[PDB]
Amino acid sequence: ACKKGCDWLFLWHDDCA
Amino acid sequence: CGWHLRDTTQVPSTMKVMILDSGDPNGPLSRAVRNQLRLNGVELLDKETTRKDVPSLRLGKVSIAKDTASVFRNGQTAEYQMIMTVNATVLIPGRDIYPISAKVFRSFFDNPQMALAKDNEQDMIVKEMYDRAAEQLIRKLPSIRAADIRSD
Amino acid sequence: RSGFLIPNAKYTTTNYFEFYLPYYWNIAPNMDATITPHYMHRRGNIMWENEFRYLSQAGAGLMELDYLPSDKVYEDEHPNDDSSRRWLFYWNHSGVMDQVWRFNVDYTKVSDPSYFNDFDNKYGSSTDGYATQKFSVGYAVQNFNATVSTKQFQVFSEQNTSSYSAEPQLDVNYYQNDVGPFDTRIYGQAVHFVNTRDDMPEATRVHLEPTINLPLSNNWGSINTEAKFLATHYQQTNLDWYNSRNTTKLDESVNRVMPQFKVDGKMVFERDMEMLAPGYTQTLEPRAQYLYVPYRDQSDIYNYDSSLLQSDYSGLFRDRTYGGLDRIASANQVTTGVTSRIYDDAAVERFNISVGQIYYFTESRTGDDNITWENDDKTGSLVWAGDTYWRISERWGLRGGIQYDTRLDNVATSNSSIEYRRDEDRLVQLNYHYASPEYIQATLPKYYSTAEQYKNGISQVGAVASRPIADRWSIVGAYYYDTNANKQADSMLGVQYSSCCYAIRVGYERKLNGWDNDKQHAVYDNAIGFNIELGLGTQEMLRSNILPYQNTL
Ligand SMILES: CCCCCCCCCCCCO[C@@H]1O[C@H](CO)[C@@H](O[C@H]2O[C@H](CO)[C@@H](O)[C@H](O)[C@H]2O)[C@H](O)[C@H]1O
Ligand SMILES: CCCCCCCCCCCCO[C@@H]1O[C@H](CO)[C@@H](O[C@H]2O[C@H](CO)[C@@H](O)[C@H](O)[C@H]2O)[C@H](O)[C@H]1O
Ligand SMILES: CCCCCCCCCCCCO[C@@H]1O[C@H](CO)[C@@H](O[C@H]2O[C@H](CO)[C@@H](O)[C@H](O)[C@H]2O)[C@H](O)[C@H]1O
Ligand SMILES: CCCCCCCCCCCCO[C@@H]1O[C@H](CO)[C@@H](O[C@H]2O[C@H](CO)[C@@H](O)[C@H](O)[C@H]2O)[C@H](O)[C@H]1O
Ligand SMILES: CCCCCCCCCCCCO[C@@H]1O[C@H](CO)[C@@H](O[C@H]2O[C@H](CO)[C@@H](O)[C@H](O)[C@H]2O)[C@H](O)[C@H]1O
Ligand SMILES: CCCCCCCCCCCCO[C@@H]1O[C@H](CO)[C@@H](O[C@H]2O[C@H](CO)[C@@H](O)[C@H](O)[C@H]2O)[C@H](O)[C@H]1O
Ligand SMILES: CCCCCCCCCCCCO[C@@H]1O[C@H](CO)[C@@H](O[C@H]2O[C@H](CO)[C@@H](O)[C@H](O)[C@H]2O)[C@H](O)[C@H]1O
Ligand SMILES: *Cc1nc(C*)nc(C*)n1
Repeated sequence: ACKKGCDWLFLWHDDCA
Repeated sequence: CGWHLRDTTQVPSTMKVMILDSGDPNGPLSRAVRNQLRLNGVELLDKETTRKDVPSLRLGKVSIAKDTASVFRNGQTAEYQMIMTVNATVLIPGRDIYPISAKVFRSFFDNPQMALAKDNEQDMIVKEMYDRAAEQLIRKLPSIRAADIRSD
Repeated sequence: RSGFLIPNAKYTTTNYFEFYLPYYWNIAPNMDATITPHYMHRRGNIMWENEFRYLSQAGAGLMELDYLPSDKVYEDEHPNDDSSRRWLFYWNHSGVMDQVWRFNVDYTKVSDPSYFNDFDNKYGSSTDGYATQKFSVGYAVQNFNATVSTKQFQVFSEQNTSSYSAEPQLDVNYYQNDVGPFDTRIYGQAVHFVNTRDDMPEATRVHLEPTINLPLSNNWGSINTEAKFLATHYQQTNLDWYNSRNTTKLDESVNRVMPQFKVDGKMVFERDMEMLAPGYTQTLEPRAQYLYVPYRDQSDIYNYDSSLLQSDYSGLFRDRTYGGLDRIASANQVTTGVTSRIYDDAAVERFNISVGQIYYFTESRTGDDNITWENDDKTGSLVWAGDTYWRISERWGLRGGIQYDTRLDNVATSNSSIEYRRDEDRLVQLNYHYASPEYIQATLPKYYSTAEQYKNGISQVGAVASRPIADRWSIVGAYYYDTNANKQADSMLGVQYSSCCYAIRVGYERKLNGWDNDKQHAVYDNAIGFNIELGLGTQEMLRSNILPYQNTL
């Protein structure tokens, strides 16, 4: 489910990216 | 436009501080009524408090009924209707006890193929209905306050 | 105080002539039992019914065990089975011990899925699509509650017998108000989903969500800000079979965290209604809500206990689109509603009307969107709901509710009912239920839209009447008519004569009982029976059919 360049500091954005 | 902002509190000033009494005070309905009463700035007291002459809210029987509202062409259920009825009394001390009640209606379509999910949905509906029971009980408070004056 | 009861008799098209021979047993002050031979002529045998009521410190409980050792009809229609025995086990328990302990049991077990279509409906119904098997033990104090629960379901349909069950389940809530201006809640859950089939995925889910809210209130206004933090963790096993056929691969281990932001507001306006009714007051109540939840891809998570929810006026303001915790749709929406109420001179509510809509700024996508919408609208004012409840007098009253969806491009569901009830002995009611075929196609399973008994939808008009005669009789009737097929669905008649000591009752009911797919039509059932017992009993007569009467006031 996690994307490629996802970040754990970007929860508020779509797909944490 | 004759409209204006509401100037009177939803709960009357006489019942600003009051006692919540019930045989199941850790139940969902007691929690919902306590949350609503704290929402309108009502000060809830303990049952065995030494403070007399305050209005007391006693929550009575609560019954939830899930029946069939509609059926398909094969006779199987389609709509499940859930009805919550709640009875309570408001004791104005030295004056009278006034009975009040609340009735909440809900409906949802059954689905056996995801029946467990539907069961979770049913539980969610119950947690809404208690809130609907608590909203209706609060709005009937000024009805009791008006009836107190009519006693004279 | 223990002895035989008066026999009960019945004639049914499914059973031909039936006979009951009940025997009461007063075991103790808190326990009693009933043994009922139930002789059936078409099946030509005696079903033993054992009924047991008990009251204990744990709570109140009912148990029922019905056993038919042999069956002629089931043997004829299942000639290849080992045995034709039929049975039912029912157990209901509700209790609260020592103010903190909660015990709940609702267990139903049947030998075969055609049990309730062939036998009495004391603790089940032919309309039931499955049997529920729930155990719950909880501890609840004023700011805490934990619950260990087990849920299992016996699905009656032979189209596909594959139902998930959460055998362990642990619900934990912790509340702590007045932490400064904010109120705090935390919700925890641990669930294990296991399936009846051996080739389906099995899951362990752990869920934690803190919630912090700031309420603000005045005499006229209310604003509630809420921030919630959902975190779910899935361990999925036994997923080779699912991955062998589907393109979307279920992942072995997943975890997903979402912040949810909610703003609720409401106002109250009041005016005097002297122009129409002097002394009456009218209240206009606007309400608005903003909900934001970012999109997470749930394609690799199987849907265990997430389903679409109804969108009633009050359902417009929910923060969840699906129940459970498998599917959580991303939301960027504002919902608005207005409620108008009227109060008489005694401050009693006599009328209320509500209307609302849900505006989506972006499409609510969950990564596994397979709902078959009629058209392709994704944003805008997409959902409309409306409710009304008018109390015309002390003996009159009507309710109405309508739901419109632009994605279905149609009124999804509506209902209405008007009642004249002077008392429980004498009353009249008319109600109407509607559910469009597009909604059935969108929400229900795929095969519902193609099946003849499901694809049409729901459209029924029901009438219920009750009138005493010479205050010893009580005539009761009900009729339900499906306008799509132009066919009867359920009707009944009841006549009871109540004397000083004995009360005789005669009841008739014809109901939809099943679907004959050899010819593609419906199979009905007739039942005329008399029972004797040692008020005028209108209310239990109204509850004796598959579509029981409900008070509308
Ligand atoms: C509390 C709710 C349930 C209602 C329970 C009412 C139970 C009592 C019903 C009595 C019905 C009339 O029947 C009355 O009882 C039984 C037969 O039934 C007979 O009683 C006799 O037979 C019973 C059969 O078990 C034996 O216990 C015993 O030999 C004797 O008591 C009486 O001679 C008859 O007059
Ligand atoms: C349908 C659209 C709805 C629009 C919004 C609805 C109206 C919202 C505003 C009315 C509610 C806010 O009402 C507010 O209540 C709080 C809580 O007691 C009162 O008390 C407040 O005082 C100050 C000043 O605001 C706040 O910083 C503080 O947190 C709170 O204690 C405020 O004096 C009153 O302004
Ligand atoms: C009680 C209080 C109630 C508060 C009510 C008002 C709350 C408003 C919250 C902000 C509303 C949404 O805020 C803003 O809306 C725009 C407008 O579509 C949306 O923006 C999105 O849609 C626009 C519309 O084409 C596109 O450019 C694009 O798809 C994206 O930007 C986002 O959702 C957000 O950028
Ligand atoms: C389809 C919706 C119709 C809504 C009707 C609202 C008006 C109520 C019925 C009006 C027609 C019948 O006309 C009258 O109604 C009143 C209203 O209680 C009832 O009549 C009675 O009224 C009051 C209290 O109700 C009694 O104390 C009085 O002794 C008697 O006259 C009877 O029913 C009928 O005599
Ligand atoms: C604003 C709040 C108050 C409104 C809510 C209370 C009133 C609600 C009325 C519900 C009762 C009438 O119910 C109404 O039945 C009709 C006729 O079947 C349905 O309408 C349907 O009619 C036929 C199919 O049967 C089609 O030609 C039509 O396109 C379809 O919509 C409506 O979708 C439903 O709303
Ligand atoms: C307060 C209690 C009463 C609430 C109101 C109850 C109103 C009665 C039910 C709504 C009307 C149903 O009445 C009937 O509905 C059906 C299907 O829905 C409509 O539709 C029917 O006719 C149309 C074309 O004529 C065809 O598609 C088909 O034969 C059938 O669907 C009928 O034209 C209407 O006569
Ligand atoms: C307030 C009302 C109280 C209820 C009033 C009526 C209750 C008694 C209902 C008796 C039902 C039996 O009478 C009915 O006759 C019709 C006549 O076609 C036949 O029934 C058949 O045709 C009728 C219409 O013609 C269809 O609606 C029905 O679905 C079909 O089975 C059956 O013979 C029986 O279903
Ligand atoms: C699953 C996941 N992965 C990343 C990198 N970030 C988030 C928020 N979630």
